[PDB]
Amino acid sequence: GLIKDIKRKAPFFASDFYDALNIQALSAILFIYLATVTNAITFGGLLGDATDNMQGVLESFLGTAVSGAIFCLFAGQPLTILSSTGPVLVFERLLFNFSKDNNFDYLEFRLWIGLWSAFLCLILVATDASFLVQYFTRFTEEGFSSLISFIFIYDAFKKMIKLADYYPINSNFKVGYNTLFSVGNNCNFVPDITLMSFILFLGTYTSSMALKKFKTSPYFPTTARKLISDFAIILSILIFCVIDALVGVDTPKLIVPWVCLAAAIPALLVTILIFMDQQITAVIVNRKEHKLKKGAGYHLDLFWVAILMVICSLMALPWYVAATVISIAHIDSLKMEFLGVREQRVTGTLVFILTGLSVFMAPILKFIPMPVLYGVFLYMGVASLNGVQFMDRLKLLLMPLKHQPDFIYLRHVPLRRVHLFTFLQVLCLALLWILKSTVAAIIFPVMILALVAVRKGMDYLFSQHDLSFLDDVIPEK
Amino acid sequence: GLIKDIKRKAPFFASDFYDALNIQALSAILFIYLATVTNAITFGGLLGDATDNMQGVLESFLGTAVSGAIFCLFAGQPLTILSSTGPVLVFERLLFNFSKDNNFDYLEFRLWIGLWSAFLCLILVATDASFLVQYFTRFTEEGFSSLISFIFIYDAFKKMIKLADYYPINSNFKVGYNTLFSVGNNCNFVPDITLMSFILFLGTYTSSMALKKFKTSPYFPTTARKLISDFAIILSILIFCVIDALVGVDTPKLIVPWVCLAAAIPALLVTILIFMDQQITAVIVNRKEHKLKKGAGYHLDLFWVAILMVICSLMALPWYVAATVISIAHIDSLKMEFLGVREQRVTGTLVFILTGLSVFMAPILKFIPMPVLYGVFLYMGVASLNGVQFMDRLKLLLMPLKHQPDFIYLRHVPLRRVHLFTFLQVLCLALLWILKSTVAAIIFPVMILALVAVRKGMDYLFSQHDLSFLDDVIPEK
Repeated sequence: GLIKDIKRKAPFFASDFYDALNIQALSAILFIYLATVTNAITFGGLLGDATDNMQGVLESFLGTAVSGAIFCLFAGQPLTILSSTGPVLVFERLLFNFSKDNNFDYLEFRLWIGLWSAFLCLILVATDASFLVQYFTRFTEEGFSSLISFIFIYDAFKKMIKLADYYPINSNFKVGYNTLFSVGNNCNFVPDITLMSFILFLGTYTSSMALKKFKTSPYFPTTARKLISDFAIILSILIFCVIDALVGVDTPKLIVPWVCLAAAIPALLVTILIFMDQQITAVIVNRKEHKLKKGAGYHLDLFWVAILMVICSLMALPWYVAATVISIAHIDSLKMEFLGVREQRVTGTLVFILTGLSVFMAPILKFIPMPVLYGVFLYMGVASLNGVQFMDRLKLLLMPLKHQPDFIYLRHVPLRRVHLFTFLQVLCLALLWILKSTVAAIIFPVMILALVAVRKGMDYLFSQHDLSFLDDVIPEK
Repeated sequence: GLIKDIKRKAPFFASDFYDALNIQALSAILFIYLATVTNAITFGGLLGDATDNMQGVLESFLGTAVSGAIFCLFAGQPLTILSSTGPVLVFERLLFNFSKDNNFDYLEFRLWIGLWSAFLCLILVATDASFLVQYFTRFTEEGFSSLISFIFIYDAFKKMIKLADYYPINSNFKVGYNTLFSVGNNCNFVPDITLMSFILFLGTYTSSMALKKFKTSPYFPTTARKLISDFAIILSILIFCVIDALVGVDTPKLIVPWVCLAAAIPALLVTILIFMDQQITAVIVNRKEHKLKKGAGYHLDLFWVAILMVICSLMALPWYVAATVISIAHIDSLKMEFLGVREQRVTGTLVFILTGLSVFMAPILKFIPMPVLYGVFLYMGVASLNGVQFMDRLKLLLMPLKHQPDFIYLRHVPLRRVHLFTFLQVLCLALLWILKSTVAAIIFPVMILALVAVRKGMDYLFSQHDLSFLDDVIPEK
């Protein structure tokens, strides 16, 4: 079982905490704190349909406070961050309407939804959770990484067109006094927030992507160039924090404070997706490209999420599976120069402690504008697909032929097969995009099992292949 | 005289017009048309203090219509563009106040100001106009090129802080009906133009500088990449033209339609600066870096500006000396790949014909926003100091030492002298900056003769020098 997994993760606990005093370890904490407290508040409104008051503190903060805290001590590379996700949210919209017809119970119904689903998860940690060596082999693991990035980028722009529809421009001026507002007439709609917002938003993407490319620019000293190429995101929030302060217009800103066996069959459903989400939020984090790691825990974290599932279910707290875009944005920061990454254990868990400090003099977090935080979402989206192999060939359709690729000797004669392979890979994303639009994400791995099905169709046209995992840069000499 | 100069410029007239059918020759016309009709309208307001009605057409358009037209047929590399400039404008503020105490004559006084100044210019074309080989030798000709660029960039930002002070933000909202405007109360000041304006302005600089750097990016076909890297500026105006159209807020936009001998001594003054402006707006355009040119006319253009001086003086039209930033932005466009530039004669003179077409269905030029045209000023400012030598060393103070310079063997042992030389060159710009602030630009070459004076002070610390002209890239092998 997980005893063979906990045996190799055990002799590293003292080696990690004394590896966490570096300066850039401070960078990733207050960055991802700003990401997580944004990702907490942006789902607290969406989940705020069902669970309305229930406490003198909003439960989505205290939920993600303890759930990552007990996780990211050590959980089999705890570089991953637990938070809430897409499919669990849309399921609870369904389950609230499935319990809107008064099946005697709603929240206590969710208990026996949550309790037996952990029990099914405790059977799955006992039997086997290992699908790596024949299912997720370098196709449809970028093919999901490069699709959940495209949703998270598209979720960024959607959260501002909703902002633009909440702050509508009058678009009729230069005359003067004809747009008085007053239960009034003709002018009950705001000016000049949304035009300010796209300055901050497009700025802090163009700022943050500039200071990361600043690392190669020679026009500053090197040992300070590394210090600015790692504090890049946080002061890009600070620069546009005070530009919001100088320009006296406001904006949205952060503001922080028979029953049982019928509950078996939806617990049969949620233990599928929470299981299936955990692997693909792990196999992209494992990622042999991220060189010189110090362990790979697949069972105990899946055992860890079952432990926190019953304490979240008992206290009416939302179920929390590992992240996919924030974790690959986490471990972007924690790396030297390639020469390995890290194994920092406190940076993964200080971010939940500072999340646990709910107020932390909340006026110090009140004058951060909300649209600058959508920009650092769009930076984490675009930078999440940096090192994937699939983008290096989707930008090869547009690349004319008399140019240089990377790998040698095995696809230089089938040049046309490259253009055929990625077009097949682009083709399956369009299926998964439009099935995400309908109600088919609650059955979540059906866009993964059908996604890995065409990997078996690839076996009918076979040759030598460097289209396989554990092999990213090969010098051959 | 100029007979030896007109003798070599004569055997090229038929060679130029048949050299003007290329596609990128169309690019530079409608770009610089948009620059010149902006530079006409932006001085027509400033000169609009004195000459108020005087015609059913604004005289600043028809002024720059004919004055570049008869010039840029052929005038000794007519790549330069005539327009109005700084020092002539501030002189006419002085002369209007010098004639505000009713010295019997204002406009007809300017006749005998203009007429004898041309007569003094006709003596100076007869005697000698050749100061090259001992005064403007690669120091203080970048030293003026890299200073008039810094004024033109600083003039761009100043024209929007004036725009921001004309459209002031209320900066007090989210409540609602407390800011009614009504001879009213508390709300007689506009919203949401100036926040729109900095989107267009910073955008069309970041857009235009991106599409010029697009030329090296492989992710598009090459023979279309050259077509987009030369239409870069004009459609960057078009892209942000329609973004202004979609976003329904307006902005400022383009909207086009005893006496004699006392007049000797100011005509003694203006024939200094108009003479002195012409050389430094020519020696930066001559520029042996711009390889493989086909002539160098120094006398006949100075004879040409005297011809148009009397027709401008007779019709009450402003005096028009050659440009310094637009001309180096002109000949940026007209170049192949380095491999020479051009000798196009119609592109320099079609731009005044289209300027001469004043209306040209002026509603087709009415919905171009004025703040996108300040952006293409700031692009022409920053790109004017591209190839200067002085910026390549002012960005060497910030460059730490274990790095690569360009030239070999003569300043690699005096590394410290490089840091001393440019600091001396930075020092004289600060003198010229603060003397430009006071009333010392009307005596304009006193910041040039004192500028070339420290070139003689350089002779006391002499060695071998590659700090000299006609020598820019040297392979030495």
